[PDB]
Amino acid sequence: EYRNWSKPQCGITGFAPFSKDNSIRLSAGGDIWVTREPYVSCDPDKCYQFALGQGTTLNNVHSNNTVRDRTPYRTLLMNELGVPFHLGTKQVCIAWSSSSCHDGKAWLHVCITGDDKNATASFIYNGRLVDSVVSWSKDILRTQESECVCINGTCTVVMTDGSASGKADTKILFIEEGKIVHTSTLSGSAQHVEECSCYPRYPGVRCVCRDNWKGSNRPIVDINIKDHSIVSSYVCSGLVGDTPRKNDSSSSSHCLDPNNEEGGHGVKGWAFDDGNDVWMGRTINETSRLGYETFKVIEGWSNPKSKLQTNRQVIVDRGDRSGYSGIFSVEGKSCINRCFYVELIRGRKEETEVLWTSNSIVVFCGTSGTYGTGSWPDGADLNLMPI
Amino acid sequence: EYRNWSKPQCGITGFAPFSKDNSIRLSAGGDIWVTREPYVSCDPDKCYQFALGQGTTLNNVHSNNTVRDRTPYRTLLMNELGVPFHLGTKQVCIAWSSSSCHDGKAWLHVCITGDDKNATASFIYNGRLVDSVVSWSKDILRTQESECVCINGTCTVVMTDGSASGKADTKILFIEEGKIVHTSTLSGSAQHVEECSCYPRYPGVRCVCRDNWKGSNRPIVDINIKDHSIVSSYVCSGLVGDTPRKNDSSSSSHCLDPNNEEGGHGVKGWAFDDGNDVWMGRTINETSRLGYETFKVIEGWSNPKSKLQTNRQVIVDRGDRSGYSGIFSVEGKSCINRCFYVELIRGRKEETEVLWTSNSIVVFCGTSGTYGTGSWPDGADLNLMPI
Amino acid sequence: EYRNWSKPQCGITGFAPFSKDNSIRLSAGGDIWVTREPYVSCDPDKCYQFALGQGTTLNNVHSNNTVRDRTPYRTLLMNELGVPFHLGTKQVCIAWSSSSCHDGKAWLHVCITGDDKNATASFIYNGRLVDSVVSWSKDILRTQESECVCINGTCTVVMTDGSASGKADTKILFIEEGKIVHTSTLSGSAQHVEECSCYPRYPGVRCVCRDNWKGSNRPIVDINIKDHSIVSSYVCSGLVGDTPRKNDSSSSSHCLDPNNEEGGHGVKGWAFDDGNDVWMGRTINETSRLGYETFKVIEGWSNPKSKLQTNRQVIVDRGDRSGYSGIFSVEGKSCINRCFYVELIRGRKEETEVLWTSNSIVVFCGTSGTYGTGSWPDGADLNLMPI
Amino acid sequence: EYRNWSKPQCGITGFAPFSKDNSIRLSAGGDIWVTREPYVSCDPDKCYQFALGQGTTLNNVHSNNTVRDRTPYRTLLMNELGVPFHLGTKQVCIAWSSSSCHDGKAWLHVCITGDDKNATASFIYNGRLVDSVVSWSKDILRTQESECVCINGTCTVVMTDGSASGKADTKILFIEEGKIVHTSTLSGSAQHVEECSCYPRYPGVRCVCRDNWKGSNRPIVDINIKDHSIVSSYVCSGLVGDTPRKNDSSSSSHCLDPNNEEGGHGVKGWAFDDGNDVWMGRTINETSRLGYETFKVIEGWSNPKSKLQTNRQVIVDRGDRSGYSGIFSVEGKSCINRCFYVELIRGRKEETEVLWTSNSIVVFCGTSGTYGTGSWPDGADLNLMPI
Amino acid sequence: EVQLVESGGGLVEPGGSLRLSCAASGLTFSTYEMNWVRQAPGKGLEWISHISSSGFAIYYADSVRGRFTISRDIAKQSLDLQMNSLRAEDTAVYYCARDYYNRDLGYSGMDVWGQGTTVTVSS
Amino acid sequence: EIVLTQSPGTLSLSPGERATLSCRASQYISSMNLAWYQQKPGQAPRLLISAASSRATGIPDRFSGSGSGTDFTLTISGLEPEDFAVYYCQKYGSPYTFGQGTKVEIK
Ligand SMILES: *[C@@H]1O[C@H](CO)[C@@H](O[C@@H]2O[C@H](CO)[C@@H](O[C@@H]3O[C@H](CO[C@H]4O[C@H](CO[C@H]5O[C@H](CO)[C@@H](O)[C@H](O)[C@@H]5O)[C@@H](O)[C@H](O[C@H]5O[C@H](CO)[C@@H](O)[C@H](O)[C@@H]5O)[C@@H]4O)[C@@H](O)[C@H](O[C@H]4O[C@H](CO)[C@@H](O)[C@H](O)[C@@H]4O[C@H]4O[C@H](CO)[C@@H](O)[C@H](O)[C@@H]4O)[C@@H]3O)[C@H](O)[C@H]2NC(C)=O)[C@H](O)[C@H]1NC(C)=O
Ligand SMILES: *[C@@H]1O[C@H](CO)[C@@H](O[C@@H]2O[C@H](CO)[C@@H](O[C@@H]3O[C@H](CO[C@H]4O[C@H](CO[C@H]5O[C@H](CO)[C@@H](O)[C@H](O)[C@@H]5O)[C@@H](O)[C@H](O[C@H]5O[C@H](CO)[C@@H](O)[C@H](O)[C@@H]5O)[C@@H]4O)[C@@H](O)[C@H](O[C@H]4O[C@H](CO)[C@@H](O)[C@H](O)[C@@H]4O[C@H]4O[C@H](CO)[C@@H](O)[C@H](O)[C@@H]4O)[C@@H]3O)[C@H](O)[C@H]2NC(C)=O)[C@H](O)[C@H]1NC(C)=O
Ligand SMILES: *[C@@H]1O[C@H](CO)[C@@H](O[C@@H]2O[C@H](CO)[C@@H](O)[C@H](O)[C@H]2NC(C)=O)[C@H](O)[C@H]1NC(C)=O
Ligand SMILES: *[C@@H]1O[C@H](CO)[C@@H](O)[C@H](O)[C@H]1NC(C)=O
Ligand SMILES: *[C@@H]1O[C@H](CO)[C@@H](O)[C@H](O)[C@H]1NC(C)=O
Ligand SMILES: *[C@@H]1O[C@H](CO)[C@@H](O)[C@H](O)[C@H]1NC(C)=O
Ligand SMILES: [Ca+2]
Ligand SMILES: [Ca+2]
Ligand SMILES: [Ca+2]
Ligand SMILES: [Ca+2]
Repeated sequence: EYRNWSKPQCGITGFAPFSKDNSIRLSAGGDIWVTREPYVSCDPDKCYQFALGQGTTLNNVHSNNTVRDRTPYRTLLMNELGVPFHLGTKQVCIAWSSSSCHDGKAWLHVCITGDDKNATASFIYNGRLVDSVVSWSKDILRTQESECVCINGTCTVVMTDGSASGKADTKILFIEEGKIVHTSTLSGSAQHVEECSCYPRYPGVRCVCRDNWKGSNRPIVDINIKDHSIVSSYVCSGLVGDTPRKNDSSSSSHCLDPNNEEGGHGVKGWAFDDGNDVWMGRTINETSRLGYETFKVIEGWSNPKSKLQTNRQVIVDRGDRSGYSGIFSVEGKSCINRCFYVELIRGRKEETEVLWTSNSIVVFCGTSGTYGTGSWPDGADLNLMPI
Repeated sequence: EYRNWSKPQCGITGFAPFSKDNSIRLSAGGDIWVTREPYVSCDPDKCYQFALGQGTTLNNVHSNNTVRDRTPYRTLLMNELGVPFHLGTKQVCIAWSSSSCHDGKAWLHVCITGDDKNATASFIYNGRLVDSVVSWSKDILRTQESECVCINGTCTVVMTDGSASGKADTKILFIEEGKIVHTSTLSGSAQHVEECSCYPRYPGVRCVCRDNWKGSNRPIVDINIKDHSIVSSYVCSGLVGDTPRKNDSSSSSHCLDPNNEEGGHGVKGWAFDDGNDVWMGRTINETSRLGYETFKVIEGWSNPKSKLQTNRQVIVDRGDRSGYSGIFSVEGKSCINRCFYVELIRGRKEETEVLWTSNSIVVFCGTSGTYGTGSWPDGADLNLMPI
Repeated sequence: EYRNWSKPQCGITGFAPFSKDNSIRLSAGGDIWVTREPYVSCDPDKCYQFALGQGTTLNNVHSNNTVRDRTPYRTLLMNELGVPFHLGTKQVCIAWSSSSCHDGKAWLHVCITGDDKNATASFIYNGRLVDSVVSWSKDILRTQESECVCINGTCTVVMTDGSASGKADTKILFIEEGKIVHTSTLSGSAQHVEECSCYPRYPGVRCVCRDNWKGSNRPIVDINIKDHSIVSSYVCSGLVGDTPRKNDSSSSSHCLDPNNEEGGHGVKGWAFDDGNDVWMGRTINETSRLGYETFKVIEGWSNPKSKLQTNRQVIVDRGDRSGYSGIFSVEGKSCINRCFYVELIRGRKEETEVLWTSNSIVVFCGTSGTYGTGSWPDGADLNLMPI
Repeated sequence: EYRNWSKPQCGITGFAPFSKDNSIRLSAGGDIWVTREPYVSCDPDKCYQFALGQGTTLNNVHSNNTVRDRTPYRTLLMNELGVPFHLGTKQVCIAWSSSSCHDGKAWLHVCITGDDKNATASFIYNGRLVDSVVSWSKDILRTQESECVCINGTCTVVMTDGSASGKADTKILFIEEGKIVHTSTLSGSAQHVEECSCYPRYPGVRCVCRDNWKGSNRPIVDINIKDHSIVSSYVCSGLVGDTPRKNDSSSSSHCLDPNNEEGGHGVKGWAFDDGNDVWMGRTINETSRLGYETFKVIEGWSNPKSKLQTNRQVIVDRGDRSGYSGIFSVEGKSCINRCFYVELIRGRKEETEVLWTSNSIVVFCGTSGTYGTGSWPDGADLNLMPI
Repeated sequence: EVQLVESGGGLVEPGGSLRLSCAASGLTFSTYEMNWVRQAPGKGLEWISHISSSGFAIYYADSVRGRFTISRDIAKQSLDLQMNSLRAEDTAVYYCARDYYNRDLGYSGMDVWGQGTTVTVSS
Repeated sequence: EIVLTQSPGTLSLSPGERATLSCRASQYISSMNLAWYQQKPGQAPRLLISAASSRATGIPDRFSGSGSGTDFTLTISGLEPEDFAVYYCQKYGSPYTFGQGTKVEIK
């Protein structure tokens, strides 16, 4: 009944289209929740999409000024991959930060809400509020914004608390049926760790995070579930994936330390490893969240100074808007497949012809077959939609 | 197998956020039922929210003047906890008063409807109309407006019939698979008993009610399901929980009788006991339903004249409307947890910029871990909402 | 697995409120199907409501002139009892006449559609189109508009074909898993038989129909499942149930033949027997369908010239609109309970401040306990409702 | 658990009405997806309707200019048969071409999307992305637009790639649990094979396709599900089923080769065989997609020059709009039944009073009983529908 | 009002080069296949070049093949045609146009055309 | 070279009548790939017909082309002052090819 992810990793030559929600296009006529920060997670049967909704629908007077991320009204919405966030959507907890697991028996939700200074993280398992934690650093407590990973019933959640752009405390929480059985403080070479995309690299969990402090490369957190021992490093490839980042001609990585290049802010993203090569995805742009491309860097997980791509794909066109992206793993018949989702953000903070901010999602999965080209933007026309 | 509630009570140091429906905020855009008097109840798998809907949505011409509580059109609406009362909501009986149990096998609904003098109570079990009762006092027959409690298949429902302010006849009905097997008249020191919040204090049921006639402390009804034994008293803590109530410095209780202080009304509410201490929740305002705070009074279940709080929480702030609140118990892995819900009323009852009255719900559950601070109001802006 | 209805009939002293849909009130704000001719039927778990929808919602341009009863667009809509006919309603067949059974294994739908003269009746069982029949009299083929009854898998459907004002052919079809195994022509003293309300009076089926030729009393069709024998008579009570009817001071019956009193038209209705007494329901007005009352006539199933009511109830007030009503039986723990539904019609049939015609439903079930008084109209205000 | 369609074919004398969705009529009031290219497929329990939605609703600003067939926003929508494509519809893949199977265990979806020249076909089984293929001819890769057929777990999908006015490579793909186990290039007398309607003619699959070059008769592809051997020919009946076609007085087939008569631009359709006779359906108008009739040609599957029609039915009236139609088989108790669906197209490119293009569906199934006459158009009035 | 607009044509001596630019808003270069088609003064329309939707597959007429390239740059969602080694036979009114081919309807047709750019190659 | 000859050199007709223009292909061309445009001298060619029978948006139902096999025809129910322009066939494919040009004149 429990899920161990014991199978090998599927052979991946690229990613094929899997899902699209068309949320903003349907919002022009319909009752669709104003969301942001989505992700995808699958129980052993099918896959579900999650989002953080702002407590209102797009065509609602309350959709005004929804660019804020921490309000008492944001909740965690869960539908089935494909069903748009209509008014029948079940909102499963109060949260302005969230993460979700399925251990093979029941769903686990980690939901952070509360005042920014003093915040609370509720751990909900099988429809019960099983546990709760308070901020340790008395700052904005926050978590992965994507799926967490369970192996042998023990699920792992990475939670950060501390400076937005400074040293912060990060912990890894080991949860059993909603109860927190252990908590390990982060240790290693990664200085700033946020919004991690974790995947089961049996016998452990490997997370690729964002560096919001002094890096354009992504941190790596290796959690060994059995001994609760944490290792930290950086993604070693010379083609770094955070945005803002420097030109491909002049970008660098350290494989241990932040590169100290255009590391002021960042975006949530993903990466995983195929032998020595690294499969990664990033925005085509290096200063705005415009476009999205995935590719493979040869010897990119072991060697810096390597800038040799292969199997490049353009998931979202260079002129179109993207956002947070993340990884989730799907248990196949004989191996474990890796899929990713891209969040396509539309609205205020950039497009000033509307008063709202929302997102759509586009989902791709790895394939051992062949694939073509394409581009799957959001597609909404905001010049005609209601303000 | 039936819910016997045999496990101990979970260790409670406070309550953590569990759910929020954002009904009024979504009602501005979208079709949402106009409701009031909600509650929560859980079958052994998940939790459901119930409400008494006025037979109309909010962006509706029939939403005009919905402050009345007894109309032929109010029905009992049931969804999963989290799903807002959209137009797909199943309305499970005709009722302007209601209560609901789950005995581990099927749902029980007690639904009161009918003319004010001569009213009927239908008992519906497993989708059948199993039983029915008429008013005994030929007055407004009414019930708990929250969940009832079953142990070993025998549920218990507290029903009052008689004057609003004055002596009234209260009975405890023992139901088996929808059939009323016994009926005990209330006996003890509690004079007026209404809108009870009951919880399984194995081996019996303990209900904390409202005194709408001559007390601002809450009555206590101890029902023993096994031997049909009823005992009545009052909540003994010096910090009384009803509203209207007197200021903390000048409040009293009697542990047997009404306190006679601002007892000319009340609000349904809850309280339970942890050893000698009492965990309770009430509105912040003492002459209105504004705000909501929960805390623990030390030796408050055994000693009057005790005004020693601890573990205070502010669930809703002092300028934000609150309303009915109630308790419901959730069977955990090794103990029984206590949760409460608060009804956030918004409407022409007190406000006058809208013609309707509705409510939103916020749900908290007890925790043995730590928690922070916050405030979770309804959030609707009625200056802009539909007209 | 099959359903055989073997238990006795429950002791009935009256009927208690069971359900209300508030369709017209919700149609003012929200998308609700335009329906008419509803009924209720229950599988061994819960109960479902069915209706014949006109292929449009109420706030629709196509809602205009929906007073017609035979269009290519009417379909059969099915929800759970309580859920209003929103846009997510599953429409289960093309039909402008319909009937539905549940034999304990799967649902059976009889659906009549097509040209008035040459029509088609499709028999759908377990989601398959199992059988089909054509008009025998080359006229408006029509059926019960309420539930049919299955005993030992063999379900029975009464279908009429031929002129309403005149002699017409009526057949009883015996269906097994959707396949028509037998067909018996009607024989007995009932001359005109339409829109029958059938119930399992084990070991057979008893149907109370309407007579649209001169009559005013209701026909009775006794079918025997084992031998496909058919007996016909008339409801013997002196208080006749059809509308139009005489007054109540000077009306009679014949217990074998039509009484020839104000028999020009009729209303679909119900009646059943408790020993020698008859439990029946009819409209309060006798020259229009306004109001609805149920009562018991003592020795009304065996003796004409009996006008001795008892246990009268006013389900819908005499100033409010009603319509088709019907019976359905629910298997209890130790006996078989009888419930009825009333259709509350609102529209341009008779009220001309709107261009549409629709209905709501109100459902009552028999009870062995006590009950009060009340009135549960539709409640819609058409002076304000959407144009 | 697997499904082998081993039973014989049911005796068919005609087709009886089975379902209607009324999509366009409901779209006038309410939020309904803009779709086209629908079909029907059934798992062993019930039946589902699929469509290719344009990523928007009809009362939407994005509903303009939806006459295009290949956009990044079209997805595959799936509901139960009868439920209209409301906003709660689950969209199961990104696709502007699609096909769907159920092998008795899980659903298989073949979804084609991407750039016209370089395109991608994703094979999704049991909620996983199992396989993927690229265009072989670097042209518009396309598939059946109706259900595919599985026998003993091996499903078969016919996919065409290339130009009509040019060399088109058609392949038959044999899929096992989502994985492509074999691929056979088309061989035989059929030059073009587009948009095939396939049915299990045990022990194999028989598909009736459309010819868009030099043909008004339909191609036939006989797939041996076991030896993976393909045979091709043409429907031999003298009454050809494509449109544009000749006038029956002047028509002809070749039973091996295209007839070279008004062969320019076909319409997807169906046909199957009853002994030597052919059951077929086509539009009543010979040049436009107006009306729809089905009939039986005697010795039409094995004799060109046969023009003996029989058992003719008029499903959609000759002056009403129709479109794509297709076949799907339903496993009965003792035989295999054949049903068809007709797509009723409404909107731009033929009715210039609206800016959108959408469709409704009408579903009929074969019957061994009798049936009448009728006509079931879409019924939408586009002169009033909202603009 | 505004649609596909082409520009950049001018007098050049024979044997020279030129670049022609069509830029368009809403009638995007993202969704439709694009075509350059010219017309000699008082002659029949001659199609010269076709660019696919993804700007990968390119076809040229026999007359201009090998001296002309139709290419697209993301700048403002626009497409250009580079002409080199021009001749006196290339005087025309060059047009940019958009087309689609439905798999169920067939050629959409060049529904939207530019205004036209006049080129006179002379010394 | 699939050379589309537009057969009438000029319809040369009097106003307010039917005008039937022709278009003959060298080899059997599928009617899907064919379109008809109106080029009024001095302006861009305006689409009239697509797929040899389908009318263009904003174009009145007066224009109704048809045809098949190798030959196609464009029929105008009534000529009006604007209708007087050149009319071109066109065929999708590698390469595209236009027609030589069919004019329609007054009187
Ligand atoms: C971050 O989040 C957390 C929540 O997780 C927030 O913490 C919570 O904060 C609230 C608000 O402060 C606390 O509630 C308050 O508790 C006090 C009682 O508790 C205090 O006094 C205890 C009594 O001790 C006395 O005696 C001992 C010797 O015996 C002396 O040493 C003491 O100094 C005192 O004289 C004391 O024992 C408590 O400390 C212990 O317990 C706490 C809680 O378990 C632990 O944290 C400690 O570690 C320690 O173990 C503690 O010092 C109540 O009195 C407060 O109620 C009053 O205040 C309200 C304010 O509006 C008011 O409405 C009430 O009427 C009431 O009024 C009091 O003051 C009035 C002044 O005029 C008097 O008139 C009136 O009579 C009355 O006296 C309140 O309940 C929560 O306990 C605390 N919860 C936790 C930690 O779990 C934290 O604030 C957040 N932080 C940030 C950054 O915002
Ligand atoms: C609270 O809720 C409850 C539940 O809803 C309500 O109770 C219900 O109320 C209705 C309406 O009152 C009752 O139905 C009515 O029943 C009477 C018949 O029953 C009466 O007469 C019986 C026969 O009496 C004979 O014998 C006595 C002496 O013993 C003689 O004096 C008589 O003349 C007769 O010969 C008698 O047996 C009944 O007694 C029963 O009830 C009493 C308590 O009331 C008990 O003590 C007894 O033990 C026993 O249980 C009873 O007295 C019908 O006659 C009524 O129908 C008529 O009245 C309607 C209103 O006027 C009218 O619309 C109908 O047309 C009909 O007309 C009668 O009068 C006409 C002239 O107007 C005549 O032309 C016509 O022919 C006819 O005679 C009605 O059916 C329900 O039974 C009762 N239900 C229950 C379970 O109690 C209660 O009303 C509610 N209270 C409040 C505060 O609202
Ligand atoms: C990205 O490329 C741009 C364009 O060349 C760089 O801008 C110049 O970078 C060089 C150093 O490589 C400086 O000498 C110039 O002064 C810069 N500007 C000018 C005027 O061209 C830019 O710095 C590159 N970014 C990196 C370092 O990745
Ligand atoms: C309640 O039921 C559970 C399960 O059978 C049992 O273990 C427990 O002892 C019961 N408690 C009581 C006291 O009935
Ligand atoms: C299909 O499977 C059924 C049940 O196993 C079997 O009876 C039938 O003969 C099979 N079909 C054939 C001919 O293989
Ligand atoms: C289907 O399965 C049966 C065995 O159950 C087998 O005999 C038959 O050959 C199979 N048919 C094919 C070829 O799919
Ligand atoms: Ca950074
Ligand atoms: Ca009080
Ligand atoms: Ca009559
Ligand atoms: Ca053809």
